Amino acid sequence: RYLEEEDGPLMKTIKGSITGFGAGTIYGTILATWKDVPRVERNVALPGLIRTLKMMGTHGLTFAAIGGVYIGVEQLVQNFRSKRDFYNGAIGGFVAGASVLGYRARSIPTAIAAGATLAVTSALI
Amino acid sequence: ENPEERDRKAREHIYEMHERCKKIKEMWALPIRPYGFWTFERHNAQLRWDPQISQVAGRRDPYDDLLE
Amino acid sequence: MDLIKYFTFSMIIFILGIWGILLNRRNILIMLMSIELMLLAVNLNFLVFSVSLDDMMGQVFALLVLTVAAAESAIGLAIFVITFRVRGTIAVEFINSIQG
Amino acid sequence: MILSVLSSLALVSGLMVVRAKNPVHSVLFFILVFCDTSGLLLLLGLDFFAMIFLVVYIGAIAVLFLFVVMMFHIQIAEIHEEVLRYLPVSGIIGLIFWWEMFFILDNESIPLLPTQRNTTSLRYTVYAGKVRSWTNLETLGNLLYTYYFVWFLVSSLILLVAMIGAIVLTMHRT
Amino acid sequence: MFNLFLAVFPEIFIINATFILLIHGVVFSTSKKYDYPPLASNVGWLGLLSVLITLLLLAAGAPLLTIAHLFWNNLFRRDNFTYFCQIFLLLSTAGTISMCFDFFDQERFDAFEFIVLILLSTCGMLFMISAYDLIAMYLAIELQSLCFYVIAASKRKSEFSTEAGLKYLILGAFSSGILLFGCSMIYGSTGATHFDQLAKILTGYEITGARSSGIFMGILFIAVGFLFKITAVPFHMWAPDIYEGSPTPVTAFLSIAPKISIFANILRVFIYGSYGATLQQIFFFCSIASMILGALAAMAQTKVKRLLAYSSIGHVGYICIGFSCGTIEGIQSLLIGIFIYALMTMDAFAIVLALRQTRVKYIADLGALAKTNPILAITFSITMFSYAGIPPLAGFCSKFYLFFAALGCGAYFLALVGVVTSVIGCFYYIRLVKRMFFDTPRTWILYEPMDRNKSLLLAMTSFFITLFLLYPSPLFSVTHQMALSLYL
Amino acid sequence: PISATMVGALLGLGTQMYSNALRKLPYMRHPWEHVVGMGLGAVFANQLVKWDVKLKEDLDVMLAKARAANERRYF
Amino acid sequence: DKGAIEILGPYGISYTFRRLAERISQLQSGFVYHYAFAMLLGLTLFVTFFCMWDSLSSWVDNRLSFILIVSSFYTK
Amino acid sequence: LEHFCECYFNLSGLILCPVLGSIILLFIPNSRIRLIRLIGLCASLITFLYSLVLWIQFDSSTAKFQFVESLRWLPYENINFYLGIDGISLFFVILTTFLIPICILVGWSGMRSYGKEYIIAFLICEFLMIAVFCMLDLLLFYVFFESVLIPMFIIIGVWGSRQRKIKAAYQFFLYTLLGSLFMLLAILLILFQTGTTDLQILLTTEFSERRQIFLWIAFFASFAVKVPMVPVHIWLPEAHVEAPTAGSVILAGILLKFGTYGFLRFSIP
Ligand SMILES: C[C@@H]1CC[C@@]2(OC1)O[C@H]1C[C@H]3[C@@H]4CC=C5C[C@@H](OCCC(CO[C@H]6O[C@H](CO)[C@@H](O[C@H]7O[C@H](CO)[C@@H](O)[C@H](O)[C@H]7O)[C@H](O)[C@H]6O)CO[C@H]6O[C@H](CO)[C@@H](O[C@H]7O[C@H](CO)[C@@H](O)[C@H](O)[C@H]7O)[C@H](O)[C@H]6O)CC[C@]5(C)[C@H]4CC[C@]3(C)[C@H]1[C@@H]2C
Ligand SMILES: CCCCCCCCCCCCCCCCCC(=O)O[C@@H](COC(=O)CCCCCCCCCCCCCCC)COP(=O)(O)OCC[N+](C)(C)C
Ligand SMILES: CCCCCCCCCCCCCCCCCC(=O)O[C@@H](COC(=O)CCCCCCCCCCCCCCC)COP(=O)(O)OC[C@H](O)CO
Ligand SMILES: CCCCCCCCCCCCCCCCCCCC(=O)O[C@H](COC(=O)CCCCCCCCCCCCCC)COP(=O)(O)OCCN
Ligand SMILES: CCCCCCCCCCCCCCCCCCCC(=O)O[C@H](COC(=O)CCCCCCCCCCCCCC)COP(=O)(O)OCCN
Ligand SMILES: CCCCCCCCCCCCCCCCCCCC(=O)O[C@H](COC(=O)CCCCCCCCCCCCCC)COP(=O)(O)OCCN
Ligand SMILES: COC1=C(OC)C(=O)C(C/C=C(\C)CC/C=C(\C)CC/C=C(/C)CC/C=C(\C)CCC=C(C)C)=C(C)C1=O
Repeated sequence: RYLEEEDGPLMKTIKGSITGFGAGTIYGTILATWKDVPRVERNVALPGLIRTLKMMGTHGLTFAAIGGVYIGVEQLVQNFRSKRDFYNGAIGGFVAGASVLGYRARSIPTAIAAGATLAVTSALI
Repeated sequence: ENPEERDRKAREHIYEMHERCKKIKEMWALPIRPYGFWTFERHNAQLRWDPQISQVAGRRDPYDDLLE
Repeated sequence: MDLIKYFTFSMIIFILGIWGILLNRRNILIMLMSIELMLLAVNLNFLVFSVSLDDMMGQVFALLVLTVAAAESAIGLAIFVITFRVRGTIAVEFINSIQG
Repeated sequence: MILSVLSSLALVSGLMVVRAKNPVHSVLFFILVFCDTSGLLLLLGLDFFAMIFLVVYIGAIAVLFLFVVMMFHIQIAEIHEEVLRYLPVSGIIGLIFWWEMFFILDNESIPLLPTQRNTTSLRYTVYAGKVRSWTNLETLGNLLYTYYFVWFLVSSLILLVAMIGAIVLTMHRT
Repeated sequence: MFNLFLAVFPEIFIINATFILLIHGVVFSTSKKYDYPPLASNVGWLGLLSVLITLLLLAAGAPLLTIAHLFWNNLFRRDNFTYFCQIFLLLSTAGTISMCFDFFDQERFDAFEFIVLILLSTCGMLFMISAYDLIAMYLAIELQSLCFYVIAASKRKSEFSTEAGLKYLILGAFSSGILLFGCSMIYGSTGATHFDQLAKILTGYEITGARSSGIFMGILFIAVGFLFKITAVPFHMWAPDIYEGSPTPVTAFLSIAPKISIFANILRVFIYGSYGATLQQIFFFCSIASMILGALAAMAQTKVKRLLAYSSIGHVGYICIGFSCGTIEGIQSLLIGIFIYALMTMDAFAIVLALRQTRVKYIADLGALAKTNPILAITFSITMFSYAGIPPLAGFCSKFYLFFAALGCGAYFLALVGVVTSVIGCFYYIRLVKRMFFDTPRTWILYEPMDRNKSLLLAMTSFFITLFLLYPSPLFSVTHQMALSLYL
Repeated sequence: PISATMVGALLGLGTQMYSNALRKLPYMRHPWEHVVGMGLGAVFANQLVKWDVKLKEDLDVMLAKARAANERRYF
Repeated sequence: DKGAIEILGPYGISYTFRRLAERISQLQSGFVYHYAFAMLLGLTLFVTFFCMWDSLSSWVDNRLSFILIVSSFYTK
Repeated sequence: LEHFCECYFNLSGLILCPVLGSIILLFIPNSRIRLIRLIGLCASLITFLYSLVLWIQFDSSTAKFQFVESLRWLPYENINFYLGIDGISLFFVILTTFLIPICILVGWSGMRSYGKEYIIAFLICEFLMIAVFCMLDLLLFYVFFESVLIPMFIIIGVWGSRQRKIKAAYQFFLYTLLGSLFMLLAILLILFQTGTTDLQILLTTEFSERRQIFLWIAFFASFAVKVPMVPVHIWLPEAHVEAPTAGSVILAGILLKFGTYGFLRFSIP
């Protein structure tokens, strides 16, 4: 049911970072297009494009961070501990959520909530 | 109530329910897509209609006009 | 290569309609025009397939779809007219009162 | 090559439909798109549909759009907006649609690569179908009113709805 | 020759009666002699009569609707499933019309064309149910849609009604174009549009590696159009705005009949056709999204109409779970859910229309209703508890099946989502009961008593909601019959 | 005992009264309507019982055909 | 009783679901352009996930997919 | 199988008594306060005496269910439901029938403002709770336990003393409904194995240790909320304090017992 792969933990982390950056770029593009432009920018085109690209880059950066740290900690847990379960990956989800989303949110309760939420998701998986 | 009769309908319920528990579960296993449903006559409408219009101008083999 | 070229023509018309929806957030008249462009592209798809497949069904449906396009444009432009009449303007900020 | 010319004209005219600042100009470019479409239809041998696209799309629908848009007298301030900030979202949506949807026929309908040999001699001619050829018009008319008449009548109902709605929504009798 | 048309006697009658009413209305509405009388109620009564006669003709001629099936085969297909679906559609249309007379006379909505457009849309939905080809399906859908566009904008001087119409026409036309594109792709890939031909071509292969991307994307685009029509998330946001901005009788009519017609279409297209697991996954994900979004957004609402719109979105999520699981019991449960939701929606909109005589708008406007009209507050409370799915009310069936399928298809995330969304729904449904029974506002709104039509309809739907589970056998048997008739 | 006629008559009478109450009218405002409602309720309940029997009869044959079609697989 | 259990219970649950319902209601912005954009996005998502997910599995995983979706809730 | 009992006083009539009282009270004008009071009181007292008689004819030697009677639901007879009591449920029926007249008597002085709705709500509660205690079927136990939520919600919200009754009623309803949904999940889990929800059969089927563990957890979810067990007990103080006096009496004296009855009746055996 799972024997179609070649694996490689470093490859896993790199590819996770790349996939996270792609998803974050798309997500930032969507977010930037949904919003309105400031009234003082209605008659000028360039800064709107600049703000959209900045949102793209910021969201690509943060989502790449989550998508890399998640798999990295997951593999660094199932390698040193040398076991396969949902416990490995729940720790990774928690650390990714806490670290990145609390760095962005600048609050510890948000970090704890994000880490707990990311674990229950990866736990279900 | 009468203890003898009360304890006897109690046996009929179980004996009848342990051996009656098989019928309904067979309906739940009935396929929603029957075997060869497209074989059923309702689904072969074109096979019976199209021969009736096979000589209609607009769908004839071109050689039919040369020989008729 | 004929069939791929005829199909990509209609396809560019359809993608142009999609882009017109995407690029016209303050201009809902052009949004209606983009929807017509998509309908034209679908109509062309039916006609090309009819020839390629040597089958008449694509042609009957193309005519009926033209009828639908006509009725759609008539009713849509009536709704545009009454919206404009109520507001005195066609700007999108005056058709955003229903929300939540 | 000829399909390249017509497709290029259609591409530019459609971009003008969706990007012209003045809506009257958009209606006029739309009319150019329908002319190019009619040209393609003539290439397909469908002269009835080629003419009907002129009669209905340009002669009736575009005229309706032009009458309405011209009397609106839209000011550009009411519908202006910069589109430079949409280039990325159009890039992803366009590309995904481009990669999927311009090439959807390729696996099912594989093109015949034109070779350095005259394949025209392998065209087989059946004269039996050429004794009494049918126009596009009469082939369509053989079917609309007899074998598929119900759809014809439902379309009539659709037109009746259009008439009623046009009256009820806009009529102000003097 | 004449006897062939026995298969379309119901439709012929209703179309002819609609023409008669159009002529009657236009001739006498313009009459100086009669001083331009309003004819909305007169034409409404005559059209209710016409709908009931159509129902009689259809129900009493069940075998005759299948006469000359080979001659009619390339136009439509009538069977037991279409029989019962059309009967239910006519019953819903009759109820909706009966709920409109107080609106006609007290608001003074004098336009009789409203009734004519409703009747023509009913004709369109009748043809939708019996459609057996992509072309016929599209044409009937378009007729129905154009009628709705016009009636959504019927208050043509209202900002709200004109906004509703504009949003509806634009988003409806967009979705229809997407669906038509899907139809064109399927035709180009298979050379067929008749449902039988599509079934034969597509069966036995699904995705056998060499899958027709043309067939796969045609199905996807058609599914997108269908999901727009059933107001499934993420193709839903037209529905709350249109429901709120349209005249309330329009909102009541849109909440019921199109769902019946389009679900008949969806069953006969997908269930009877064949791409397979992909499409059931489509409806699975859209069901989950619809349940979650409907619950949360409904919890946000302060106005009655918007609350009911989001409630309907959540319930179509619950219903589509049945389509997703792909079993005879799944189809049966979908039909049971549609029937019960329709009856509950009719009850709720009868109350809403009764309260519109005093311009009910906010949930808080219901304050002290248990004092100013006790039996009305109880009736509305029964509807809310039924919406929440509290047993033994009729609404409990949909919840029971949702969890039955969650443990039948083997889906525990779905069960978790159902539990959470059911609790959220119960909260925002009992908030209304709290407003009518527990609150003590400083200013009360006194409501005018409802007319006889709405009181009778409310009385019957309230007995059904309370007492259905005492005698549910006829619905169960008829829905099992219909589910089976799709394939045999 | 508890026949469909009696249940239907009681439901029809209840329907008329509930309708009167909803309109804030006295329970027995138009009594001939209560009689009409009892009659209609009795008729509707009896017809529903008969229709239920007929529905079960048709479902039986239809399930029989489904079972035969399924059993054709193992031939 | 009135502390952690209330926060990890009715008090906290009511707060978060109120904020979430708040956020979801704002999606219904009243702008017809948002509603069309949503339909286009849903159509694009349909094509992307359900047909163009053949060679993506080499670089992606389902875990990361659902994680990034949930993580989006904690933005700004 | 019709399991009709031979004894004259049976369970169905005791179910029907407060139902008939409620229907009669539906149609009596609120001006006739004395008539409403007396009719409600007398219906409740007759139900209490009926339950006392049921005690009299109890047979204290059998392990079986006594006074077992059956009620058909569909002519197909696949789903048919049974009522019966034993030595674990008898006194709870008696306690319910005894407490309800007490509730009508506590609000005697304020009945002019309470109205017939107060008595009707308490009679409906009585009917539902007696049903719950008398059910030999998991599914019907479910259906009739959830039903009491509606009249209890009304009782707390309408006749509670102060505005905190709003929050109290919301919390009562939502906690109890969450637990009930968990036990619905357990019921369906059981039905998939057995094809039935009849208690007598489930007492004679064998469940795997694994699926026993998981079904027991699902039952515990409902019952621990009902008992209440910590930490899902916090709804109880709010609800039992904000309710009117008779509402508190019914909540503490009967409704609390339903979780322990569920443990005794389904989970332990
Ligand atoms: C009233 C108002 C006013 C406005 C308006 O209406 C409204 O006014 C209306 C007036 C309209 C115009 C009216 C008229 C045309 C001409 C049409 O253009 C004909 C083009 C077609 C016909 O072209 C040839 O057709 C025959 C050859 O095919 C020639 O026959 C020879 O060959 C026979 C066989 O050996 C011998 O037996 C004969 O003896 C021998 O003579 C014939 O002479 C010649 O005409 C199509 O041709 C192409 O198609 C080929 C297939 O795709 C392409 O093949 C290529 O691809 C292949 C792979 O696919 C490869 O294998 C190939 O190697 C590789 O070459 C290639 O590009 C090219 O051939 C283009 C459209 C247009 C401008 C309309 C525009 C719209 C309007 C302005 C309307 C406007 C809207
Ligand atoms: C057990 C079910 C599950 C839980 C759900 C419970 C849902 C209800 C919540 C219970 C809490 C208390 C509810 C209190 C309601 C009782 C009060 C009530 O409804 O009385 C109504 C009575 O409402 C009704 O009309 C109910 C009629 C329903 C009929 C059902 C009976 C069917 C057969 C009976 C046949 C006719 C009568 C036979 C004897 C004459 C009086 O309405 P008003 O608005 O006060 O005045 C009406 C106007 N006028 C008196 C002048 C006519
Ligand atoms: C699945 C097994 C369990 C997993 C582990 C669960 C336990 C881990 C904790 C998970 C929730 C993190 C709690 C974060 C606490 C800080 C949140 C906070 O700031 O408090 C706010 C309250 O928010 C919360 O506490 C959230 C409580 C969440 C509890 C449950 C969430 C919903 C769970 C049910 C939905 C999912 C159900 C299915 C799950 C499988 C109130 O803020 P205030 O207005 O009072 O301002 C002052 C504040 O203190 C700042 O200084
Ligand atoms: C199933 C659960 C248990 C249900 C029990 C059912 C029992 C049977 C029903 C018994 C009915 C008892 C009452 C019978 C006497 C009333 C006779 C009505 C007299 C009448 O002419 O009413 C007219 C109005 O039409 C009307 O008011 C009648 C139309 C009202 C709507 C009725 C349904 C019509 C459409 C069908 C909808 C089906 C929906 C299904 C989805 C005029 O009245 P007026 O003189 O007072 O003046 C009104 C001011 N304009
Ligand atoms: C056999 C018992 C049941 C028989 C019922 C009558 C025969 C069935 C015929 C259909 C009856 C359907 C119900 C008729 C009334 C429907 C609602 C009408 C109410 C309405 O708004 O219009 C009223 C017309 O009166 C009217 O419509 C009633 C006009 C006269 C009928 C009353 C006589 C009924 C005879 C009952 C038995 C007689 C025994 C001797 C044969 C005007 O109201 P309004 O200004 O006149 O006054 C009312 C004081 N609120
Ligand atoms: C291994 C350890 C396991 C431990 C055991 C865990 C078991 C679960 C424990 C937690 C139980 C939570 C039960 C939910 C109770 C919520 C009660 C809140 C209701 C309340 O008091 O006030 C409302 C809150 O506002 C609101 O808006 C509330 C919105 C409704 C929220 C209900 C959401 C519950 C969904 C289920 C979540 C738990 C999932 C469990 C799998 C109304 O206030 P207002 O003033 O704003 O309203 C307008 C007023 N008319
Ligand atoms: C409170 O913070 C904020 C957000 O955050 C909630 C935001 O977003 C935005 C702005 C950006 C938005 C709204 C983009 C989101 C739009 C989308 C995803 C388009 C789709 C439309 C809808 C209604 C979503 C429905 C789709 C669902 C639930 C899933 C799709 C379907 C299936 C899985 C089957 C802003 C300004 C913001 O300040």
